[PDB]
Amino acid sequence: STTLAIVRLDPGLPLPSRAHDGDAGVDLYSAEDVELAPGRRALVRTGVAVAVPFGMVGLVHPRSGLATRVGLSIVNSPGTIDAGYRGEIKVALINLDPAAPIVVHRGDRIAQLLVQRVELVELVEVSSFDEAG
Amino acid sequence: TTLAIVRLDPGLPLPSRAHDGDAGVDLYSAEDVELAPGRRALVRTGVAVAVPFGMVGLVHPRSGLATRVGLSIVNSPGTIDAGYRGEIKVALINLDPAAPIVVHRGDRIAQLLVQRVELVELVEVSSF
Amino acid sequence: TTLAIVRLDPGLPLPSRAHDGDAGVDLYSAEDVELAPGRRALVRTGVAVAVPFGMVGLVHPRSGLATRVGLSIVNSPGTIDAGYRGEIKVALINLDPAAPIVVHRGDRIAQLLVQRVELVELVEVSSFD
Amino acid sequence: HYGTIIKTLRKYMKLTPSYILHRISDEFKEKGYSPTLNDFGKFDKMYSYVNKAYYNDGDIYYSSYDLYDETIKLLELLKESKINVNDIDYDYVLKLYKQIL
Amino acid sequence: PTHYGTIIKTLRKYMKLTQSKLSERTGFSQNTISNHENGNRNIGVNEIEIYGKGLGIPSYILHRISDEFKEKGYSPTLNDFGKFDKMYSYVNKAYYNDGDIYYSSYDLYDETIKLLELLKESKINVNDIDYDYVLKLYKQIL
Amino acid sequence: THYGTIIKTLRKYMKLTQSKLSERTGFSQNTISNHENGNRNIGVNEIEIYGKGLGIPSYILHRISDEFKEKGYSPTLNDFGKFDKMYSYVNKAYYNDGDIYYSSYDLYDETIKLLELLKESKINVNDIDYDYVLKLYKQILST
Repeated sequence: STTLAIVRLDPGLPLPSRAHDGDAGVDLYSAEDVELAPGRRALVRTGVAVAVPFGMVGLVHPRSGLATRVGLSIVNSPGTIDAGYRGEIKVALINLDPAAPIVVHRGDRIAQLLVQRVELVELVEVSSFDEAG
Repeated sequence: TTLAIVRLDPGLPLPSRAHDGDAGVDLYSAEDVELAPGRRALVRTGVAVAVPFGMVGLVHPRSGLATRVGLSIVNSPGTIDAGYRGEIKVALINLDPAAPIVVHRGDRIAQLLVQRVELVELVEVSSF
Repeated sequence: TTLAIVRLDPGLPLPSRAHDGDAGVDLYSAEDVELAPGRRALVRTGVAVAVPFGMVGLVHPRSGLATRVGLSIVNSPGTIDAGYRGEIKVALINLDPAAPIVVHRGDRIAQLLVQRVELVELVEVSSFD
Repeated sequence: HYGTIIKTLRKYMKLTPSYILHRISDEFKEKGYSPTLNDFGKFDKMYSYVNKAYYNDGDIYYSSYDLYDETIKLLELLKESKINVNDIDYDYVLKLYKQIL
Repeated sequence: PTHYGTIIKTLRKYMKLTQSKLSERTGFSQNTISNHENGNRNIGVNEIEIYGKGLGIPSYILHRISDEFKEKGYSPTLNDFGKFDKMYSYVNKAYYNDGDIYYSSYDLYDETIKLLELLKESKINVNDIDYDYVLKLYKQIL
Repeated sequence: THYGTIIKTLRKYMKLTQSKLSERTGFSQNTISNHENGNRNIGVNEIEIYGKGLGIPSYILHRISDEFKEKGYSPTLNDFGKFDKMYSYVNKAYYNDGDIYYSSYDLYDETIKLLELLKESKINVNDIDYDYVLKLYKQILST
């Protein structure tokens, strides 16, 4: 019962759909055509921008299909999308296969986006962990 | 709250929380696989879980193997969707430049977490 | 809403949230380490945290260094258990094919998140019904 | 083919996934028509099979790219072998699925 | 060949637990505990999780001990379990209070056996030993 | 440990009185006047408190004290009016531009770097527009 405001910077790309209810997160589409050589990386644009609610965080997870088959992953693998960030969501993909180049077409769903409530804790410095062990 | 498990392979122990408070149970390997430097493989864990609705199963690498032998997961924050009832598999990858990794049956390769995810509804707007 | 942290290195600043709403505080490095292409090292953060019971500490790479020079974490969703009271360390790895990475003392290596994890009780069944 | 997008779907259920709806519109701008819209009865039965296999088989969940695209290739493989959607078994669909995967 | 019945009684007597006292902790009736200990009824895979929480031993240790029976016929760990608990209490303190151990450990059971095998080599007893000395030995294993 | 000067200098910048800050930080005015003068060394937890009080992130105060141990003085604290106008621009760029958010290291360091570029080209921070500084931000982040 929570609404995540999203602006489509690329109207040619479909809105991210959640499909079956209960799925972890919506998948994000690629707006660029990039080819990743074995070992290289690139910052792919998704063409969409979201407004993560306060006290939550947007998380960009790789997709098990592409990761297992061609070996495509994300460098900052638990990608953080801060609540205050309003710019274009980008995905930093990387070709982990030793000698097989990866080709990404426009519109392909490269990664999925999860939103979890993070506990904004307040750090307190202590001499030692007394009252703990 | 509990969580159902089905041991597709009874030869491996049930995943155990061990010390209370730890993030998640560690998952055992059902296969004997050797990862060449750079290569990867999809190891089966011999268990199947029914993540509750509105939550998500997360497969994290173990800091022990990652620091020492350099073993990590390709889709490193491994997602287990709430509706997934199949056998959980882990996509390991030997990130060590030139050291082979050998995984035996029963070796604990990764750990499993369960967290409450906010199932949100996307709403498009003209401009924030 | 309260987390205790001991500075095992008085030189590095205490991690801070800076602007509120950010996912997690960033950790400073206590060592000067250089990662050769493909190599990895366990850099010390010089701090130790007391994760509250029912939560988990999460160490995420910093997107910046990752997109630019290609610095990531081997156990990329690094778990800091609630019962762990030792010095937090980060398992860095150089993913750039042929460019060495140099980390200086005080450099912000990674950020630390604290989320509520559900401590579930596993119960085995013959087959879902 | 925006008008044809919603009205026809009502007739399937005799009523008086948004990503799937956008994919059909991609066929109108590409091939001029929608081969999926006219034979939706065979697609829904196959998409309901492809849905069950992604959520109950590890080899599918950990090796799939696009559920819609996999349903189309499977229907083209069954039309090539001249096999009907009514006389098809879910177990038989799984064997063809793993091959394409 | 599930020797868990022998393992529970041996550990139950180690913990100075009464069959009735263990009965209140696990919820199992005395007879249910008795038939399990006697092998007349096999101990289920979910039941072991409860005897683990009743004896106070992580269930993973019980699987490692039963793995010793299927291998060597007996359990060398179960026979000298007093020395193991004293050594495992050290590896546990080091795993949760030392960065060098927490970020470089595989299996606490296996390393606890290795630490006891190293002390038997130097002919020092596991009770006249200090936590600091085992930690230095622990770091050497990693 | 010259934090005492750092508080009083920034306290005047925020137009906060010693009593009005006492209401936000909960320290007696005598404890404040002892810290702002250097009779009692402000502790580690105090720096976090004051930081929240004066509306300045905690790590910026640690960066200002690092300049005293280095150059003898703090160039950032002296020209703090130019810093606040400059730090407000890098914040908007870091949270509203993908080319910044996904390729930035330290907002503080980049905030000082941009101030040094304008000092070289003799451009003022008050008569400069965000659009031009965003263009320069992309430069120091490329290459």
